[PDB]
Amino acid sequence: KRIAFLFDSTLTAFNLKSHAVTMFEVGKLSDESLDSFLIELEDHALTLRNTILFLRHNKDLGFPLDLLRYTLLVSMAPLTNEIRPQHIGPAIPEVSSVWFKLYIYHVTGQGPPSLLLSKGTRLRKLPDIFQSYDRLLITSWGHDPGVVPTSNVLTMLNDALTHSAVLIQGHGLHGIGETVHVPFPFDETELQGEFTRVNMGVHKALQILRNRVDLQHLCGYVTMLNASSTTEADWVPLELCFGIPLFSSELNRKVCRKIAAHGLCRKESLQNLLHSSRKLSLQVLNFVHSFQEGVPLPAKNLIFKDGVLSEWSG
Amino acid sequence: FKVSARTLTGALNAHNKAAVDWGWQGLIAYGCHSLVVVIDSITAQTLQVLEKHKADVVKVKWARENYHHNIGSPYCLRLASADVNGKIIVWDVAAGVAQCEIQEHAKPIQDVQWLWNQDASRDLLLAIHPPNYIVLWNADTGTKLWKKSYADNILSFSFDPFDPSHLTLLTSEGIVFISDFSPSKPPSGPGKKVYISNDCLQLAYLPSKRNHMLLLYPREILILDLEVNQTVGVIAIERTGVPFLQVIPCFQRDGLFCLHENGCITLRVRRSYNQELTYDLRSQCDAIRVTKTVRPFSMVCCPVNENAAALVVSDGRVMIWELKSAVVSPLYSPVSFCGIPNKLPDLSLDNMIGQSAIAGEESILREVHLKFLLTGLLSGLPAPQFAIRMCPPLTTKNIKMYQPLLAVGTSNGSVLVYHLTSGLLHKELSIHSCEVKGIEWTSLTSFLSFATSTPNNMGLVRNELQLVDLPTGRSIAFRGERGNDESAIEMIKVSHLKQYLAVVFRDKPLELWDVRTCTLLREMSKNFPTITALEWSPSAREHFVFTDIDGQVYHLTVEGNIAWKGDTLVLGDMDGNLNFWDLKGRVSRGIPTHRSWVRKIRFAPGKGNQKLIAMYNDGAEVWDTKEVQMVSSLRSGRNVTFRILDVDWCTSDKVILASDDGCIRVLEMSMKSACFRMDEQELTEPVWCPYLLVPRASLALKAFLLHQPWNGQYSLDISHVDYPENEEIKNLLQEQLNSLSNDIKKLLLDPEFTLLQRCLLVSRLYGDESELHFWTVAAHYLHSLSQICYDVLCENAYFQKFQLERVNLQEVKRSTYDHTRKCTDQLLLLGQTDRAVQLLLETSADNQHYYCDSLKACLVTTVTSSGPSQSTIKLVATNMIANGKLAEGVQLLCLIDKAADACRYLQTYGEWNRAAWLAKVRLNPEECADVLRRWVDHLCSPQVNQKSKALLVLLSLGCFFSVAETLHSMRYFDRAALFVEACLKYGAFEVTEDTEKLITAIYADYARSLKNLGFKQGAVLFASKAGAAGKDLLNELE
Amino acid sequence: NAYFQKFQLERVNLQEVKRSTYDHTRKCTDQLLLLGQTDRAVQLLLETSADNQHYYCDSLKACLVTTVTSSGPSQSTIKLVATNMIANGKLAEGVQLLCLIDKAADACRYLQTYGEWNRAAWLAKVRLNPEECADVLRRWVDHL
Repeated sequence: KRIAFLFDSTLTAFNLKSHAVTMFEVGKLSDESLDSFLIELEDHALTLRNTILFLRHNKDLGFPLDLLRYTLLVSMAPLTNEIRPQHIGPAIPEVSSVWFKLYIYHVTGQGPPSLLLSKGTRLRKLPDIFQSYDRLLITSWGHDPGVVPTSNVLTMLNDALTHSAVLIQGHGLHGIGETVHVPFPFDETELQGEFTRVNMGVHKALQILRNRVDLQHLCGYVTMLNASSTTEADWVPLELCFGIPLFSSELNRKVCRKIAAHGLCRKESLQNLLHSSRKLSLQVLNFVHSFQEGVPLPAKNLIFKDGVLSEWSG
Repeated sequence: FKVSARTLTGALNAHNKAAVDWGWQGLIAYGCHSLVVVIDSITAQTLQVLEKHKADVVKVKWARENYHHNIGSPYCLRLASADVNGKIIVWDVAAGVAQCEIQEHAKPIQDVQWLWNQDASRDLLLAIHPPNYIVLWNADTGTKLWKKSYADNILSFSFDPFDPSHLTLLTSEGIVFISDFSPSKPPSGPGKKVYISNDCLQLAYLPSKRNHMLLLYPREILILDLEVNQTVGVIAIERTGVPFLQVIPCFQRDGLFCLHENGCITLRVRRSYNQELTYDLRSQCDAIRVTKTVRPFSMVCCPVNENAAALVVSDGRVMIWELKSAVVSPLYSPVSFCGIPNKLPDLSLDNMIGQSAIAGEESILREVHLKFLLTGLLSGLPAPQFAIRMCPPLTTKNIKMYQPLLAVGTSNGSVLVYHLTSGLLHKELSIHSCEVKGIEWTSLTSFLSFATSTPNNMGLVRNELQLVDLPTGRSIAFRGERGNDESAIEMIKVSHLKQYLAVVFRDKPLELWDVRTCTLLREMSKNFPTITALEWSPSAREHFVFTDIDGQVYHLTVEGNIAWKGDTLVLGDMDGNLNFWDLKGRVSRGIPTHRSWVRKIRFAPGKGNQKLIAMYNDGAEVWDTKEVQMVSSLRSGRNVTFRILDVDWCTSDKVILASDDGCIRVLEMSMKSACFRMDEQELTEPVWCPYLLVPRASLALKAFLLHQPWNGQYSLDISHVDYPENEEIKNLLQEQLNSLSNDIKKLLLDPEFTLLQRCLLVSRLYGDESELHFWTVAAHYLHSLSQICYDVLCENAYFQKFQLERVNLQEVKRSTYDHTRKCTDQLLLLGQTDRAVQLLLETSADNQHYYCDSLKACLVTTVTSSGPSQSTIKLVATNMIANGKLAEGVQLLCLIDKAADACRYLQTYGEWNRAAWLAKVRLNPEECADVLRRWVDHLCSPQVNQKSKALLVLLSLGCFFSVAETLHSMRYFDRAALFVEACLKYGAFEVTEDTEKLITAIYADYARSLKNLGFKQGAVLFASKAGAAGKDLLNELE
Repeated sequence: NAYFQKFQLERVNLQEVKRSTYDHTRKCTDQLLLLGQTDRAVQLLLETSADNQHYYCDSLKACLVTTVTSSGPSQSTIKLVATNMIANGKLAEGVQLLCLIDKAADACRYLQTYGEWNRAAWLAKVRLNPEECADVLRRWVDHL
């Protein structure tokens, strides 16, 4: 049969219009029309050039390729929170949601200060943990994260809490923080050297994540935040994503190469994905239901400080 | 779950633009539509609401605390408010009871302000009565002192921070100066009036520079000097800038707080490091959105520390900004921390930046940066036309999880949830896009709300019905996809068991739904009578009754596919009659209420309650069903000024009323306004305010913190000391101590934090003036002798430099010959004879004063020497004094060799201020002491009553022993004991044979005060140190 | 010169004995100041009533004539104020100041410059050494 590449409207939003209008509503490109699609495509557009030309040759260590909004489902990263056989990516929708951000923080024990507020909550005073940061990352339920000045944040938060839940995360102590993505699965080369900016595969945060998340048969990237901008204590995990990320050309080449080298599409190696896929979902749904007594909305207030997740009183 | 009577405030009026004040007690008060609201800054929540005025409030001012505090005059809260009817009410915030009512004529009060000089009388208040009347009132008995009439239109007035006898008036024509203000007699005459070459917005003095005031203009700021009456500095904005709105001067540091039209707050600090005065912008904030409906009114700043600002917005939102320090003229950190050289730079503004200095003059220099951070935000009720609803009443089956939530509707689609015992907003959810018409509750946590859109040409209205769950916030449609063209919904009903639901339309028949299943149940046929009113039966089968437009009554029961309770039916009509139908009696009892059309009527929750509430067009009423009688009445115009929009029941003994001005009030059966007190109030987080405690506990807490090393160990709990009083007071003391900030607590638990810094820190917390000023001067001089804000309390060199800079600016901006005459006189008196000779030789060849003037420059150059031919110069100089001309002769005496003699003549003729200025600039620091000592005696006379200034002057002279003598004489044992201990530690005077009598007396007197207060551990400690005179206290106390 | 000086002293004493009003006291003071009698002039200056409008200038003049007995330091500003006083138009006060401070020859030159030759000759006869009076007598003769 065929292998499909699931995507979101973000790719469409970012002679092209002749099929762009069809993608807006129909979105049912076939291999016959992808021939003209490639010629029309001859940063967001540039990274699409390598992806389509990669899943036709080899990848059998011989199937038609289509483009839909089937034996293998491959998505990209990061899937926007607006929307979302084998599947190389998030299994349940909670993986591509805020609940997964809290889950990874809970297991690792290291992360930025987090404050998840329920819908309708009124803030009268700024929490003391957020009075030192110069920039804050604001994430709404279903929307995309953004960075806003800390000086004027109460007036924006109270207006944004009247529609959906808002997550509060510190971004930088003296300005805009530094974010670096590390592709996974990890090869044996980066587990031998010391801690440097070029080689960050020896952080203790990733060591715990490697033994519980099973980052050996899935692709994606891991983002680390550095608010002190080396030492291992200045980097903390920020987010975990699954799929083939399309936002830069450098990361796409490395991610795609890790697919045709480790063999994340061989049927012998794909049979291990089903066992891993059915294990992550159960643990995530148990953690979500644990702090709860499409994606269900939060009922209580959760705060993350000093590596301990608890209930914020007020 | 006890519920207390309280009210909620919403939006403000146009008459409350200038009704806000921040007192030294640490509380912020602003004027509502007809109420006074007191809120805190660090806590940011409502504390007490005041209700006595019958009209809008225009002015609110706090009391001034500039006096020694003792048992006779303890810490208390006093507030003054004025309305448009000419009524001034003195308030007691602690009890919420008025003390004095003042009314003269019926005109709005233009301005009211307290008197800062309150050494002899502490209850003096001055207010403006239109059109041209000013009256000095008494805040204790409401007795008029004197009344003065003018011939202008007075708008505002300001008091001189330095000279209590100077008063200034701002009129429509110009500015009027008064130099004879006194509480005993009214002003003599109109005074001096100056014309300005109408659009002035504010006229206030500068508390950082003497004889200086600022003029507020839309695009300019003018700084004027009194003795020259000329502008010495202008502050202007660029062409693409927002015009000014309000300026708030600073005291401890030479700075200005400015407010713009867009809501931006800017801070300007005087230039000090690298000819007119220049102010440089340091920190800026972010403006808010501007629309025709919302706009800022005014801002206030805290006077105790001046490190924060508060903004008041027309919608009822209060924004609190805080100033932070971190390490373009440079600014440097101050060497001295908390009086003397772990640190807390953010404690106050004086610890953030250094003292002012003259630019252009030659160790550690650390740059400092200032930024504004928003740390507080308060919200109020929305615009009027609410729709209120109450949660289901308490029962025996839901007592374990009951919560008295209140639901309030809004015309913008918002839902407001209150908890009704703490008075705090619980949740705020936006559901609909139009005005909410009605709210019904399906459970203790879930409820329904519906809204209708605007009618179209045909008349069909889109209908929106949503189901909301409070813990989650999910909103789901109930009916579903019913389209956007259908008859509107005006009322919905939910039965007692929350099982069945009814929806009624204008012409479409009635539709029954199921709450649990959320499905359509059964639909009436077309041949059905129209629905007017409907109600369920409180007593799987449920009965509901409805009446049609024809007056017929139909009883229908539902089994799957108007007031009523018990066995009594009550019906209303458009005339006002309230029929009382009973099922058992089968008898009709019609009682004509002689009122307007009845809107809606409801009974009281709880079984056995046969009382109801009836809402009319212009009031509400309470009736009894068992016996047909009347309980209480409320009429708009007779007893209550405001109207009523909606009524509801809170508990079996309280009711909820909604007013037209945007306020919700909870009353009793009598519906009589009560006096809410802060003692029974329950608060979520603690509030630090020593004034709320009893007078015997506020003083006890101060002594405990002042002497921290109790039995060696350091602690902030009373459990380690012996304090024989009741547990209720002890618990209150513990709560307040735990409310202190973490940084303040760390500073107290500091072994190297000396006593002098502790006195300053405690005084800052209590928000007093006299205590803070005394310790600031004493600490600086004690440290200096051990090794501009204050005019005459500075050093000789520091004072001299600023006067030289001051006279330089005056000489630059000379305009006429008369101004030149003053400048020449000043320069000769300061000793700059070299530069005065050339200025004197500039007189035109036409002036009639050319002959003396040319010879005066002739005299100054040849008189610079002082030999044996100087005796006759004094003789004629003293003769010139005797004939009337004083200042003209004092110039000659000081010019030759003799400044000390000139000072004595000035003091004899009554120019005390000028003599001190002359002695401070010139003369060595051996003869200047004698001049100031004579000035101290005059200030201590019973007719001058300025003993506060006399104490500070003695501290400057260094006569510490004299300060100790006078402090004990004025019954200041609390201050006297601390000063003696500090002087001994820093080595000011030793315990010798003649000084031991005073030291023993002060400790004994302080020990007696502690014993009367109740603190025994402090009494025994100080009595032991007393010695022979403390033996009697030890024998009787032990 | 001594004979004429003695006669001038005699007539000025006679005038001073019979002073009547303030209109003559000022003239007598001017004559005494130009005739060299400075020790006795200060007492006469310190006699004006306290209500007269010229009291302040008179007191200033008394203090100055007491103080200006020296002729060393700070004698340039006095020369400038004297010369521009002459320039402005008031000659009598200016020539009084010149004769007061340190010089009479320049005063005679300025007086003869403006055309008051008789007063200049009288001043040169009462004042000045006979070595410098010869020159002023010669220029007076030449003008005559």
